[PDB]
Amino acid sequence: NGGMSKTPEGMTFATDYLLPKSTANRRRPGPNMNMFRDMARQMSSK
Amino acid sequence: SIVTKSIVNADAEARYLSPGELDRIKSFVTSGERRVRIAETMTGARERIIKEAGNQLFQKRPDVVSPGGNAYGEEMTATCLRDLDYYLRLITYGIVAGDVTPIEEIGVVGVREMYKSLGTPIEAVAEGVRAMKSVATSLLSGEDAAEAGAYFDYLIGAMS
Amino acid sequence: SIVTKSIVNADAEARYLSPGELDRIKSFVTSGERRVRIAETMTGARERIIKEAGNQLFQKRPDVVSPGGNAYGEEMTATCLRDLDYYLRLITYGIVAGDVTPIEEIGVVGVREMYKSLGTPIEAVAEGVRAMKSVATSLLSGEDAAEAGAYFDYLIGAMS
Amino acid sequence: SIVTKSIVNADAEARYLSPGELDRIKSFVTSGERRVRIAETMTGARERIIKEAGNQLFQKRPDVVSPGGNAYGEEMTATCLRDLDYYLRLITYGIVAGDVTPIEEIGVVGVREMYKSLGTPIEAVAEGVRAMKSVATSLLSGEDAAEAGAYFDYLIGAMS
Amino acid sequence: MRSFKVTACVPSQTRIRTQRELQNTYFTKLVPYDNWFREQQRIMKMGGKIVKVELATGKPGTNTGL
Amino acid sequence: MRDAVTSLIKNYDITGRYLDRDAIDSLKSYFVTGTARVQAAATITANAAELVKQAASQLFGDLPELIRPGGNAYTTRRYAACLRDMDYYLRYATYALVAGDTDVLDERVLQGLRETYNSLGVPIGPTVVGIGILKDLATEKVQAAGIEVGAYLEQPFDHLISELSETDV
Amino acid sequence: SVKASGGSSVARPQLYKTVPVSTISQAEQQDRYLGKTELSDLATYFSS
Amino acid sequence: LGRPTYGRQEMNSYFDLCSKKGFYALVDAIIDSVEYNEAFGEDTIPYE
Amino acid sequence: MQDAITSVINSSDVQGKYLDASAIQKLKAYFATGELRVRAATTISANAANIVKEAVAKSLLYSDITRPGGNMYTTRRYAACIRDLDYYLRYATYAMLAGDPSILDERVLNGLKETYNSLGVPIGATVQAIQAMKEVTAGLVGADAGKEMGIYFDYICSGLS
Amino acid sequence: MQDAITSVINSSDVQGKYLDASAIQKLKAYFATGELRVRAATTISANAANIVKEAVAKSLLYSDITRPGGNMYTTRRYAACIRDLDYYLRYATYAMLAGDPSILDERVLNGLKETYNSLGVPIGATVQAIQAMKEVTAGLVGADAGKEMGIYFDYICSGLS
Amino acid sequence: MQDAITSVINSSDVQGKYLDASAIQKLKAYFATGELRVRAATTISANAANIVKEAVAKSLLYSDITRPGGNMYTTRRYAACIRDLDYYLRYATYAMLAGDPSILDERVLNGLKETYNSLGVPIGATVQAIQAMKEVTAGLVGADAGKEMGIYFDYICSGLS
Amino acid sequence: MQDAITSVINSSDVQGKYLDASAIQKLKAYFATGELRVRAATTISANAANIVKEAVAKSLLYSDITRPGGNMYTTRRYAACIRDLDYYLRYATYAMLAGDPSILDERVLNGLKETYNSLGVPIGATVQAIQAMKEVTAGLVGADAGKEMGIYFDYICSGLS
Amino acid sequence: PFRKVPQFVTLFGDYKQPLRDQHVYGIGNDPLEIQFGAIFPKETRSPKNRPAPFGKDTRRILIHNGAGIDNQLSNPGARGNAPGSLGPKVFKLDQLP
Ligand SMILES: *[C@H](C)[C@H]1/C(=C/c2[nH]c(/C=C3N=C(/C=C4\NC(=O)C(CC)=C4C)C(C)=C\3CCC(=O)O)c(CCC(=O)O)c2C)NC(=O)[C@@H]1C
Ligand SMILES: *[C@H](C)[C@H]1/C(=C/c2[nH]c(/C=C3N=C(/C=C4\NC(=O)C(CC)=C4C)C(C)=C\3CCC(=O)O)c(CCC(=O)O)c2C)NC(=O)[C@@H]1C
Ligand SMILES: *[C@H](C)[C@H]1/C(=C/c2[nH]c(/C=C3N=C(/C=C4\NC(=O)C(CC)=C4C)C(C)=C\3CCC(=O)O)c(CCC(=O)O)c2C)NC(=O)[C@@H]1C
Ligand SMILES: *[C@H](C)[C@H]1/C(=C/c2[nH]c(/C=C3N=C(/C=C4\NC(=O)C(CC)=C4C)C(C)=C\3CCC(=O)O)c(CCC(=O)O)c2C)NC(=O)[C@@H]1C
Ligand SMILES: CCC1=C(C)/C(=C/C2=NC(=C\c3[nH]c(/C=C4\NC(=O)[C@H](C)[C@H]4CC)c(C)c3CCC(=O)O)/C(CCC(=O)O)=C2C)NC1=O
Ligand SMILES: CCC1=C(C)/C(=C/C2=NC(=C\c3[nH]c(/C=C4\NC(=O)[C@H](C)[C@H]4CC)c(C)c3CCC(=O)O)/C(CCC(=O)O)=C2C)NC1=O
Ligand SMILES: CCC1=C(C)/C(=C/C2=NC(=C\c3[nH]c(/C=C4\NC(=O)[C@H](C)[C@H]4CC)c(C)c3CCC(=O)O)/C(CCC(=O)O)=C2C)NC1=O
Ligand SMILES: CCC1=C(C)/C(=C/C2=NC(=C\c3[nH]c(/C=C4\NC(=O)[C@H](C)[C@H]4CC)c(C)c3CCC(=O)O)/C(CCC(=O)O)=C2C)NC1=O
Ligand SMILES: CCC1=C(C)/C(=C/C2=NC(=C\c3[nH]c(/C=C4\NC(=O)[C@H](C)[C@H]4CC)c(C)c3CCC(=O)O)/C(CCC(=O)O)=C2C)NC1=O
Ligand SMILES: CCC1=C(C)/C(=C/C2=NC(=C\c3[nH]c(/C=C4\NC(=O)[C@H](C)[C@H]4CC)c(C)c3CCC(=O)O)/C(CCC(=O)O)=C2C)NC1=O
Repeated sequence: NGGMSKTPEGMTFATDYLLPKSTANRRRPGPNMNMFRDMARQMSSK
Repeated sequence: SIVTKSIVNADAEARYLSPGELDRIKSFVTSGERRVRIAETMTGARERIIKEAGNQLFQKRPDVVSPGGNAYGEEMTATCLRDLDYYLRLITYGIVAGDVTPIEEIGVVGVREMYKSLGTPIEAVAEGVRAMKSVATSLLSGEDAAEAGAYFDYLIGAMS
Repeated sequence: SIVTKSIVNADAEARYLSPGELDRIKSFVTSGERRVRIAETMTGARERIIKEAGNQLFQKRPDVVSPGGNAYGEEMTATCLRDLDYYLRLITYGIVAGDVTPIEEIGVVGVREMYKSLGTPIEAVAEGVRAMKSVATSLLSGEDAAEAGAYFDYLIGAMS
Repeated sequence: SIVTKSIVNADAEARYLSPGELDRIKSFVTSGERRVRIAETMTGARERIIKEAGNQLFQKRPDVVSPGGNAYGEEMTATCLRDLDYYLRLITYGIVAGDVTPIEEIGVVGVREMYKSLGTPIEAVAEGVRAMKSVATSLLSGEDAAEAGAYFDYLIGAMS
Repeated sequence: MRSFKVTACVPSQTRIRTQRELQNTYFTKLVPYDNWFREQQRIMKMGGKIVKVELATGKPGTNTGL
Repeated sequence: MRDAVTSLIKNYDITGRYLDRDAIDSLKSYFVTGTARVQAAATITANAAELVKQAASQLFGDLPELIRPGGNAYTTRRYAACLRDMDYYLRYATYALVAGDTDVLDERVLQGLRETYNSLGVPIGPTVVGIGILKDLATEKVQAAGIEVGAYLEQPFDHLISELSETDV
Repeated sequence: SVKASGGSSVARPQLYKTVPVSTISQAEQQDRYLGKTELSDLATYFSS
Repeated sequence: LGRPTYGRQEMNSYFDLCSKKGFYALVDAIIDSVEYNEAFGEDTIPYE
Repeated sequence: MQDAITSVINSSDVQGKYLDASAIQKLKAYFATGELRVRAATTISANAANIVKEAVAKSLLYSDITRPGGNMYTTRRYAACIRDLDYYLRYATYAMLAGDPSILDERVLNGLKETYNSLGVPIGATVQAIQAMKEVTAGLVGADAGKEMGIYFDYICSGLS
Repeated sequence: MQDAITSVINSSDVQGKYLDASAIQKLKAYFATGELRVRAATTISANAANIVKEAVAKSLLYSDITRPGGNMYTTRRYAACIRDLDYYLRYATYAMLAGDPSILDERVLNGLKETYNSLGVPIGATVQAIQAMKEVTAGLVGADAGKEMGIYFDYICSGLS
Repeated sequence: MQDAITSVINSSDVQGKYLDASAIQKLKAYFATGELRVRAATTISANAANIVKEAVAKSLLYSDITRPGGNMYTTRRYAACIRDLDYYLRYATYAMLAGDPSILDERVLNGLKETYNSLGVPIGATVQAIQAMKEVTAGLVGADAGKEMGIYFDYICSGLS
Repeated sequence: MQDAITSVINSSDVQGKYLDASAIQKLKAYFATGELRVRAATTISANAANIVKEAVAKSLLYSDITRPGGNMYTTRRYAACIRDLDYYLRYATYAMLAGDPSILDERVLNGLKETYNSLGVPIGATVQAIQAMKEVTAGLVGADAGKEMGIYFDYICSGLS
Repeated sequence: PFRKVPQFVTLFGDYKQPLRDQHVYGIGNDPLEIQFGAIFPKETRSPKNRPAPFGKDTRRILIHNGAGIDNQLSNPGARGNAPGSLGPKVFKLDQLP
C-alpha cells in the first residue's frame, strides 16, 4: 500500500482532444444596445 | 469638410485655391451659425426620428421582421434600430462640416461589402435611410430641409 | 531532499509553499515506510550483488582486466569493486531521500574530472552501473524495480 | 592570428595600438618566412604522417580494434582517421597564423560534448595527437619541432 | 478569344511634339473583349474618334467558350 | 520635459535668432494664465484618487460590455489595473496643464500606447471615452473651486484623444 | 501624433497560477529537465 | 509605371483589386491608368 | 509555392541522391491521405463566405472592436478586416492541398506581422478570429479533416505572433 | 488630412456620442477666426511668386550657396530651389485654412529629413530661407495673421531640424 | 504559458458559464491519462542524451552538413546543433505534461525562424531531425505515448517549415 | 574579427582542403607589406587628433552645417561628430593592419545606414568628411601607404551609402 | 543577439523625427533598386524591420530621375515630355519591317 505513484493509465489518447467544439455562439449584443433594445421592444406592439 | 475637400482637389491640379473657390469657404464660415442650428434638431429629437422611420420601413418592407429574416426577433431588430442611429449621426456630422467626406470615409466606402457579409439585404437598410429623409425634413424649416436633405439623397445613392 | 528542492524554488519566488505543491511531501511521508522497506533489501543483498556484476562487467570490456588496463590484479580490483560499492550507497541514499539530490551533492559533479586524472576509462563505470541496474531490479518487486531503476538511469546518464 | 588578437584586445579598451604591442605584429611578419616552410612540409607528407601515426595509436589503444569499443571496420576507422586529418589540418592552419585561435574557434571549443555524446572517449584522441606529435618532430629540424610541437600540446590541453 | 479590332484617331489636343507621333494618332491596335471597355473609356478622354470597329475573331452572340 | 517656454526656445534657437517682439508677447500670454494654471492643477489633485473612482464607475455604468465577460475589464486583476491605467491619464494631464504645451504628453504617455494596448488586447475605444469622461469632469472641480475654465484644461485632455484615437475621417 | 512603432507582438501574461503551469515554469527557468520530485506533483495532482 | 507607389490610398485601390479579380487585373489596372498613358504614351517602352 | 511533394524532391535534390526507402516513406503517406485532402477542400470552397461570416460572428461581432473607437467600426476598415480574413481561409485551403506550410511564408506570412503594426490593427485580436475560424471548419469537414486544416491555421497565428 | 472642423468630428465620433455643447463651442472658435484665414490665403496667392523672390534675396543670394561650390549654383539646382520654396508657401496656406498641421505630417515632412540628405541639399540654408520667408510674409499679410501663419512655418522649420 | 487547465476555464470564463459537460469530458481524459504522461516523462528524462545521439545518427551524420562547407563542420556548430536538438526534446516534454502546444508558441517558436535564417542554418535538415527522434522516442516509451509525443513534435515541425 | 590570414585560412577551410600554392601566394604579398603597415599605423595614431582637426576644417567649417539649423550646430552635436568621426579614423587603422575590410562590417558598417537617418544627421556631409580625411592622411603616411589606407576609407564610404 | 541593426536608437531618435521615408507598409516592403531580380529586405533573415504608423492618405516624396524641375508634382502638364539628357534613354518603335 501507500503507493509511490498513482492512477490507471487507461487504454488511450489525450492526443487529439485538443480541438474544442462549441456554438460560441454568435453575438446577440446585450449591453449598450439597451436603448436600441427598448425601442425594438417598444416597437413590437405596433 | 468644405476646405479639406477643396484642398485635396487643389493639390492634384498643383495650384493655390482660386478666388472662385475661396468665396465658398468665405460663405460657409459666415453661414456656420445656421447649420449648427439644423444639427441640434437632429440630435435633440432623434428618438422620434428612428422610431417613426423604423415603423415606416417595416411597413414598406414587412419581409425584414419575418421569420427567416435578418432583423427577426427582439434582439436582431435592435441593431437595425441602432444602425439608423449610426447613419443619422453621419448626416449631422455632414451638415456641420458642410461636405460629404465625413460621411464618405465612415459609412460609404465599404458598405457594399459590409452588409453583403452580414446577410442583410443592402437596399432594404438603404430604404430606411430614405424614410429617415422624410421624417428629418418634416421637423425642419423651408430652406433647411433642402440643404440638409441633400446629403440624405447622397446616402440612398451611396448604397445603390 | 524532496523537502529541500521544494523549499528552494518556493523560497526563490519569495512566497510560501503553495498548497498544490505541498502534496509531493504529503504523498511521500506515507511512502517513507515503503522506501525503508526497500533500502533494507538492497544493503543486505549488496555484498551478494557486488561479486557477480563486476564479473558481468568484465566480459564486455576485458582490456581493463588486461595489463595496460587500469584494473590488473586483485589489488587493482578494490579500486573498482569498492567504487560500485560506493555507487550503490548513493543509490540507496537516493531511495531514502526521495529524489536524486544526494548523488548531486556527492557523486556526479566531478566524475569527468576525476577519472581523467585517475586514468580510468569512464565509459566502463557507466556500463558497470548498467550491470548494477539489471540485477538489482530482479531482487525487488516490479513496482520497486521501476522506482529504483529511475535513480540508476540518472547514474547511467551521469557518465554519459 | 596575432593581428586579429591584437585588434580585439585594443577594442576592449577602445584605444589605439600600443607601440610596444606594435612590435609583436612586426615580429610576427618578419618571422613568417620560416613558419610557412614548416606548414608545407607537414602538408607534403600528410598521408605519410597519418598512415604511420594511426598504426602506433592502435597498439597503444586496443579497445578500438578489439570489438566492443567505439569505431570499427572500414566503416568507422576511416572516419576515425577523418577526425585526425581534420586536426592535422588545424595545426598547419595554426602555424601560418602563429597562434592557436584558428584551432580555438574551429576545433577545440566544443570537443567535450561531441565525443561525449558520440560514445567515444576523449583521451585516446589525446593519445592520437601525441601519436601525431612524435612523427611531426621526426620530419622537421630541431628548432622547427620546438615551434610546431607547441601547437600539438595545446590540443592535448583542451581535450584532456 | 473574342479579339476586337479598333481603328482610332487621337489628336494631340495640347503639348505639340517634334517626334514621330504618327503611331499615337492613327493606330489600328487589336484588343481582347474584356479589356475594351476600359480601353474605350480611355480613348474618349483624349478626344479620340473611334472610326472602325470590327470583331476580328469570335462568334457574334455566342454563349459558351470565351 | 519640454515646456511652452522651452518649445519657444528651439522654435527660435534653430533659426539662430534672439527674442523679438513676437517672443515677448507670446510668452507674456503664457504668464498671464499661469496663476490660473497652477490653481487649477491644485484642485485637480484635490480628489484625484476620487476623480478616477467617480469616472470609471460612470464609465462602466455607461458601457456595461466592459464588466460582463467580454473585453478586458473583467476581474479585479483587470479592474484595479484599469484604475491604475486610468490614473496615468489623470496624472500626466496635470503635468502638461502646468507645462503649457502637450510635449510632456507626447513622449511619456502617447508614444507606444497604440502598440502597448494592441499587444494586450486592451481596446483603444473606451479609453478615449475614459478620457472623455474626465476632461469634461475635471472641469467640474475647476468650476466648483471658482477658477475660470475653457481654453486650457482640455488643451491636454483632447490631445490625449485626437492623437491616441485612430483617424476615421 | 505617433511617428514610430517598436512593434506590437502579442504578449500574454497569465491570469492564473495553477499547478501544471507553475511546476513547469519553475522548472523551465532553471534550464533543466523535469526532475524526479517535480513529476511527483503531477503524479499526485492527476491522481487527485 | 517606373515609379514607386504613391502612398496608401493609391495602394489600397490596388490591393482590393487583386483580392477580387486576381493578378491579371492588377497588371491591367496599372496600364490603363491615366498616369501610364499620358506620361509614357502608347508607343514607348516604360522607364524609371 | 512548392508543395510537400516537391519538398521531398528538393530535400533529395541538395543531397544529390535518388529516392530511397525512407525518401518515399514520406511520399506514400501523402497518397494515403490525398483522397481526404481533395474532397474536403471542395467543401471549404463551397462555404467560403459562410465560414468568414461565422468566424467573425463567433469572436468579432458585437464585441468592443465593433464599438466606436475600435478597428471594426468604420465600414472602410471593417471591410478590410473581412478581406484580410478572407485570405487566411483561402490560403489555408491552398496549403492543405499542398501539404506544405511553406505556401504561406513565401506568400502571406512574410510581411504580415509588420504591416499590421504599421496600421495599428491589434494582432492579438486577430488570433481569436483565426482560432474561431479553425473551430467552424472543423465542425464542417468533420473531426479528422479539421486536424490537418488546423495545422495550417495554427501556422498563421504563430507566424502572426 | 485633418481639418480643424474634421478634427472635432473625428474626436467626437470615436466616443460614439453626437455633437456636444463643448464640441460645438470649438467649431465656433474656428469659425470666428475663419475670416482671418481666408483673408490670408487670397492675399498670398495673388503674389506667391513675389514672396519667393523677396526671400531668396534676403538670405540666399550673393552667398556661398549661389556661388560655385555651393548648392544653388548650376541653374538645374536653382530652378529646383525656387519651386522648392514655392512648395512650402503653397503648403503653409493649405495648413492655414485647415487650421491644423496634419497636411504637413502627410504630404510635406515625410522624406525631407532624408531627401535633402540624399540630394546634398544643406538643411542649414533652407531652414533660414523659411525664416526669411516668414519675415516677409508677416509684412505682406499682416501682424495679426503672421503670428498664426508663423505657427505653420515653424512646424515645417522644426520638422526640417 | 497556458495549459489544458487554463484553456478550458478561459473557454468558460469569456462565455461566463460554469464547467459544462463537454469540458469535464475533456478534463476526464486529461486526468486519467496522467500515469501515461508520467511514464512518458520519466523515461525521456531517463536517457535524454541517448535519444539525441541516435537522432543525429539516424539522419544527420555523413551528409554534406558534416563535410566542410556544411553548417555542422566546426565543433562549435556541432555542439550548437546538438544543444538545439536537445531543446526540442525538453520543450516537447514540457508541452507533453501540460497538454497544450501553447508553450512552444510562446517559448520556442517565437524567434526560431529569426535565428535559423540569420545563421543560415538549413531548416530542411532540421525538420527531418525532429522527425527522426519521433521514431526513437515512440520505440522507447511505447506506441501509446509515442502517438501522444508525436503530436508535439509535429507541432514543432509544422512551425519549423 | 577577421584577418587577411583568416581570409586565406577560412577560404581554404570551407573548401575543406589544405594550403595550396595560391593560399600562400596571398600570404606572401601580405608578409611583404606587413613591415610597411606597422610603420603606417604608428604615424597615424601619433597625429590622430591632428588628422581630424584639418579634415573638419577642410570639409565643413565656415559652412552652413555649423550655422544654426545645420545638423552640426550645437556643442553636443559638434562634440558628437568629432567623436563620431574619430571612429572612422580609428577603425580604418584597425583594418589597415588587418588587411581586411571585414573589420568594418562587424563593428561599424552594420548599423550605420540606420542611426543616421534615424537622427537625421547628413550622410552626404559625412562621406564628404571621410573623403577629405583621405587627402590629409596621404600627406602624413606617404603616397604608397595612403593607397592601402584609401581602400578602407572607400570601404567606409561605400557601405555608408 | 542576432538583431544586428540597433533597436532603441533607431526609434528613440525616430520619435522626435517626422514620419521617415520608406514604404507605407514598413521597410520590408521596399525593394533594392537595381537592374533586375526583385530582391527584398527579408525581415526574417536579418531583422531590418521597423513599422511606422502611416496616415489615411500620404504622399511619399520621390525624386525625378532626370530633370529637377520636371517632377510631376510641380507641373502635371510636363509629365508627357521626354526627360532629355539627364534621365534614362527612352525607346520607341517607328519603323516596322
Ligand atoms: C579516432 C582517432 C577516434 C574516434 C573517431 C570516431 N569518430 C567517429 C565519429 C565522428 N567523428 C567526428 C570528428 C570531428 N568532427 C569534427 O567536426 C572535427 C573538427 C573539424 C573532428 C575532429 C564527427 C562529426 C563524427 C560524426 C560522424 C561524421 O564525421 O559525420 C566515429 C564513429 C562513431 C560511430 O558510432 O559511428 C569514430 C570511431 N573514435 C575513436 O575511438 C578514436 C579514439
Ligand atoms: C453587495 C452586498 C454585493 C456586491 C455588490 C456590488 N459589487 C459591485 C462591483 C464589483 N464587483 C466585482 C466582483 C468580483 N470581482 C472579482 O474578481 C470576483 C471574484 C471572481 C468578484 C465576485 C467587481 C470587479 C466590481 C467592480 C466593477 C463593477 O462595477 O461590477 C457593485 C457596483 C459598485 C459601483 O457602483 O461602483 C455592487 C453594487 N458585491 C458583493 O460582494 C455583494 C454580493
Ligand atoms: C481601464 C479603465 C482601461 C483598461 C486598462 C488596462 N490597462 C492594462 C494594462 C496596461 N496599461 C499600461 C499603460 C501605460 N503604461 C505606461 O507606462 C503609460 C504612460 C505613463 C501608460 C498609458 C501598461 C504598460 C499595461 C500593462 C501592464 C503594466 O502596467 O505593466 C490592463 C491589464 C490587461 C490585462 O488583462 O492583464 C487593463 C485592464 N482596459 C480597459 O478595458 C479600460 C479601457
Ligand atoms: C543542431 C541540431 C542544428 C543546428 C544548431 C546550431 N544552432 C546554432 C546557433 C543557435 N541555436 C540556437 C537554438 C535555440 N535557441 C533557443 O532559444 C531555443 C529554444 C529554447 C533553441 C532550440 C540559438 C539562440 C543560437 C545562437 C547561439 C546561442 O545559442 O547563443 C549553431 C551555430 C551557428 C553559428 O553560425 O555559429 C548551430 C550549428 N544547426 C544545424 O545545422 C543543426 C541542424
Ligand atoms: C457607422 C458605420 C457603421 C455601419 C454601417 C455598421 C454596421 C453593422 N451592422 C451590424 C449588424 C446588423 N445590422 C442589421 C441592419 C439591418 N438589417 C435589416 O434587416 C434592416 C433592413 C437593416 C437596417 C434597417 C442587422 C439585422 C444586423 C445583425 C446581423 C447579424 O448579427 O447577423 C453590425 C454587427 C453588430 C454591430 O456591431 O452593430 C455592424 C458592425 N456599423 C458601423 O459602425
Ligand atoms: C561515490 C563517490 C566516490 C568516487 C567517485 C570515488 C572514487 C575513487 N576511485 C578510486 C580508485 C579507483 N577507481 C577505479 C575505478 C574502476 N575500476 C575499474 O576498472 C572500473 C572501470 C572502475 C569502477 C567500476 C580505479 C581503476 C581506481 C584506481 C586508480 C589508480 O590506481 O590509478 C579512489 C581511491 C581509492 C578508494 O578510496 O577507493 C577513490 C576515492 N570514491 C568515492 O567514494
Ligand atoms: C514624320 C512624318 C509625319 C507627318 C508629316 C505628321 C503630321 C501630322 N500633322 C498633324 C496636324 C496638322 N497638320 C496641319 C497642316 C497644315 N496647316 C494647314 O492647315 C495646312 C493645310 C498645312 C500646312 C503645312 C494642321 C493645321 C494640323 C493640326 C490639326 C488639328 O489638330 O486641328 C498631326 C496631328 C497632330 C500632331 O500630332 O502633330 C500629325 C500626326 N506626323 C508624322 O509622323
Ligand atoms: C496578402 C497578405 C495580406 C493581408 C492579409 C493584408 C491586410 C491589410 N489590411 C490592411 C488594413 C486593415 N486591415 C484591417 C483588418 C483587421 N483589423 C481588425 O481589427 C481585424 C482583426 C482584421 C480583419 C479580420 C482593418 C480594419 C484595416 C483598416 C485599418 C485602417 O484603415 O486604419 C492593409 C492596408 C490597407 C490596404 O489593404 O490597402 C493591408 C495591406 N495585406 C496583405 O498584403
Ligand atoms: C552657370 C549657370 C548660371 C547662371 C547663368 C547663373 C545666374 C545668376 N544670375 C544672378 C543674378 C543676376 N544676373 C544679372 C544679369 C543680367 N541681368 C540683366 O538685366 C541682364 C539682362 C543680364 C545679363 C546681361 C543681374 C542684374 C543679377 C542680380 C539681380 C539683381 O541685382 O537684382 C544670380 C543670383 C545672384 C548670383 O549668384 O549672381 C544667379 C544665381 N547662375 C548660374 O549658376
Ligand atoms: C514641401 C515638399 C517638397 C520638398 C521638401 C521637395 C524637395 C526636393 N528638392 C529637390 C531638388 C533640389 N532642391 C534644392 C533646394 C535647395 N537647396 C538649396 O541649396 C537651397 C537651400 C534649397 C532651396 C532654396 C536643390 C538645389 C535641388 C537640386 C538637387 C539635385 O537635383 O540634385 C527634389 C528633386 C527634384 C524634384 O523632384 O523636384 C525634391 C523632391 N519637393 C517637395 O515637393
